[PDB]
Amino acid sequence: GEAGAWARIMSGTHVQVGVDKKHDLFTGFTVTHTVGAGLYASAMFGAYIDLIGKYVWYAGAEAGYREDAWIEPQAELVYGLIGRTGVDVGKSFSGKDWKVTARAGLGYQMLMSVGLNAEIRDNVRFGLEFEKSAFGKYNVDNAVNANFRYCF
Amino acid sequence: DEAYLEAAPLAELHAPALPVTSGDYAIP
Amino acid sequence: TNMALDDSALQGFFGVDRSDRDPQHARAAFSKRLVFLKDRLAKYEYSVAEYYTERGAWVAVVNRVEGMLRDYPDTQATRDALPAYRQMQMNAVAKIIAANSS
Amino acid sequence: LERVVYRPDINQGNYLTANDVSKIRVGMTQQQVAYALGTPLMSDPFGTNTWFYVFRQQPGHEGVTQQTLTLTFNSSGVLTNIDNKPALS
Amino acid sequence: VEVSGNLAGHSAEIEQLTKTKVTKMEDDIKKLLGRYGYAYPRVQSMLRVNVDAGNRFYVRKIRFEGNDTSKDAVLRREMRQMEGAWLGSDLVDQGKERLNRLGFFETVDTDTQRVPGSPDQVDVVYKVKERNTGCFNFGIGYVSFQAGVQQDNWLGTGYAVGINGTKNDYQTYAELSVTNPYFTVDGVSLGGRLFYNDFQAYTNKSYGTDVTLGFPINEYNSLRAGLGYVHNSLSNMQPQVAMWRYLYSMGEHPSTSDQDNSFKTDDFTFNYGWTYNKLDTDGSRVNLTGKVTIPGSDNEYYKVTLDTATYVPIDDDHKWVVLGRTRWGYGDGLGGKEMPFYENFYAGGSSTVRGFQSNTIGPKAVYQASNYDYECATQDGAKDLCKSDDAVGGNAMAVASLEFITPTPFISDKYANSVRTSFFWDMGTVWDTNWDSSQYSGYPDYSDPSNIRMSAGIALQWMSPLGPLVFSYAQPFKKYDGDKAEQFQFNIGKTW
Repeated sequence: GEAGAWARIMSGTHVQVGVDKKHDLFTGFTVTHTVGAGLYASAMFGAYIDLIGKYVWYAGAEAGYREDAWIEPQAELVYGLIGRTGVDVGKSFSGKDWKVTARAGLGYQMLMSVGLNAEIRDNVRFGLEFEKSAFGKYNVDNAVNANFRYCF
Repeated sequence: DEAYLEAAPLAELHAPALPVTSGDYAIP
Repeated sequence: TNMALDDSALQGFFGVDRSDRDPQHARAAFSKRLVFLKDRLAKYEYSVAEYYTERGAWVAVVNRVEGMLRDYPDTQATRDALPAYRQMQMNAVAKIIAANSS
Repeated sequence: LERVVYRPDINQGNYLTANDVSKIRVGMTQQQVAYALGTPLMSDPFGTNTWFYVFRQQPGHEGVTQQTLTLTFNSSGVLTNIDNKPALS
Repeated sequence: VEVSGNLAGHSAEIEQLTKTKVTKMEDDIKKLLGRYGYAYPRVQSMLRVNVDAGNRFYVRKIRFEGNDTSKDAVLRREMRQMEGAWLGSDLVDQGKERLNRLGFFETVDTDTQRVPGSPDQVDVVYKVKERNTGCFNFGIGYVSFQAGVQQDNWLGTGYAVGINGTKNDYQTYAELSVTNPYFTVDGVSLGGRLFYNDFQAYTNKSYGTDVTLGFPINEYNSLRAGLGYVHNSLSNMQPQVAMWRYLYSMGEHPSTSDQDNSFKTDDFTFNYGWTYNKLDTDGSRVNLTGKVTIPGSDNEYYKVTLDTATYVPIDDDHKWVVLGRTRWGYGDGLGGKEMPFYENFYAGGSSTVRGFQSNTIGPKAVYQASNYDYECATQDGAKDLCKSDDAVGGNAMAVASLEFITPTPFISDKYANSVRTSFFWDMGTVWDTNWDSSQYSGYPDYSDPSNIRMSAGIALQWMSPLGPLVFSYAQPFKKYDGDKAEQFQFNIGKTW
């Protein structure tokens, strides 16, 4: 649909509820109880800009700039002053029975992250997230998250 | 794939010393 | 021949029949290739007969059975289709049952 | 147990009424009878020129009532005889 | 009105129903006659009405199109028009509706066909399209794992199957539930489940089984009951007044503040219930259930429950309808026993009184190791009389609410067909049995039902494909004993 809403639980706890709309242009906002809030929007510039800013105590904003594969340098402004500065990469694949998005990036506060978002033309769906970090303001040793869905 | 390989014989039942029959789905 | 409509990955894997699924596609498939279809269709008609036999609509069953006897004289169903209706006094039938016993 | 379980109505066979059966006569032809009564539902599996009619009703959670009609025809399709079973035995 | 033509023996009913209204009457006449074999009567009018009833028609065969997946026997289960019988259109529309009710499809359609071999013979044709029977949900995360499989119609064979396997450190559990809705040809259903569960710190281990048989008694209501049992071994739980009363009444006397304790039983019960089904913002549902122990059980107890809801239109234009809900029930032990702790219930939250916190309603905990917190209940911390704020549930409860639904296309919506906004008011109470107000006098009487918590506010009713998003806000009106409130509550069902 052109518009919708979601909620998410974030913990190593903050609870986010938000709403967005598809207009490339996509916009939305969130309110997160720890009460904070923030706004985001992204659009094509095959480069894109994704502008996200919030106060939730975290305070700051991220931005960057990105044709079946891409490199998207990103940086953020942090108030009171360590954040993620780095370059994300990824590649899109498709076929008659499926679509896959491969995401990854590297940066520093050392930060590395990967993930996979894939769907099959049938009932099967896959996804994976993982983050690793060291030597900055936070350190992630293992954040493996992976799942799939099947329907008959 | 091999189920059809049963090839059971298509033997007809004989009449007792006559049921109604038709000619549809004939074997040529 | 479009036999793809008489199977599926799941129905195939577990070794089960597809004879009690919509048979119209197999009829279209009809166009010793016809022996399989002869019995796949007769099983359908038989299964319907059994459903109504248990439910008790045996008159419709009798008409379906006569359809099977007329149109498919050489299938296994011809024996399988022989019987709920026998609760009613009928001028029996017995001659064909005995003549083709085996 | 079964005798107190809910059951939908069972309706089998063709409709019968005295208004039509009392009008059937020997010498009446199959076309006339078929018009008066309607298309037969049962016939002889071996082609004997005879018609059978059955009117069976069993209301849900009740017993069954059934009436039958037997029509004997000659080789020309002209009724030669007739019988009837108003109730089951 | 003058009535003439080739009239049926039911013409008395034509006069009775008759005596755009004329067109409707004609259609009502055709509807009537369609129950007596007249598939295609024709009525003209001038009032004079000329009815040509026509002949009586019979159905030669009934066949289905489009089902390449499920058994033929399943679709024929909900027909009322029989083969080799006179046609009745209501018997076909009821069949279509019952199929729509069960929902084993993507699409459903029906038609009526003429038999080319004779003008008075017809066929009835149903056509379906089908969708997924259910899903497999799998997921693991950094370390816990949960997965399960459920289908409403196993391989299109008529069975409902659900598998739940959850693996974790603090708790692991599983459930398997299988039901055959058609054990017998008349539609008698039979099924049951096996389960295992546990809890890690208190600690618990449990498992059991339950098999229930049920059957319809009329068109829309049904009765169910069956038998089962559970083994439950509870240990390493902090001894407390609710627990001291429960265990002591049974002869179980653990040492005060001795948390390293245990008690286990094999409890065999009989489960039953009955459901009312008034289907439709209208209709109503009534679920009356309960269970009792049997002589072979280690514990002896009973529980009774009720869960009902009814739509009651207020305005004659259906612009204001109130949906009432009632929850009620209680239980206790037999023969001097009390209700086991794990069979005791809580109340509170967005499902009960929307102004109060989840699982907050009712009595609070009253009272081994220490690493210093809660010192008065322990043996190594402090030895004193504890008066905690932690709810322990109760033995009996009642909850009620009224939801007031009006259209709002002139305030915030255009369609009012997806997520509705409604006003509600609610109330509910939980209390204990066998509470001794004399040993504990500086504490509330926890057997007094009059300490009724109530609230009111606005809730959303989601029907949208977006999912089961549950949001409500309500303010509490009454407090009695440190009642912990939460005016704004929400969650998501994570399904649809």
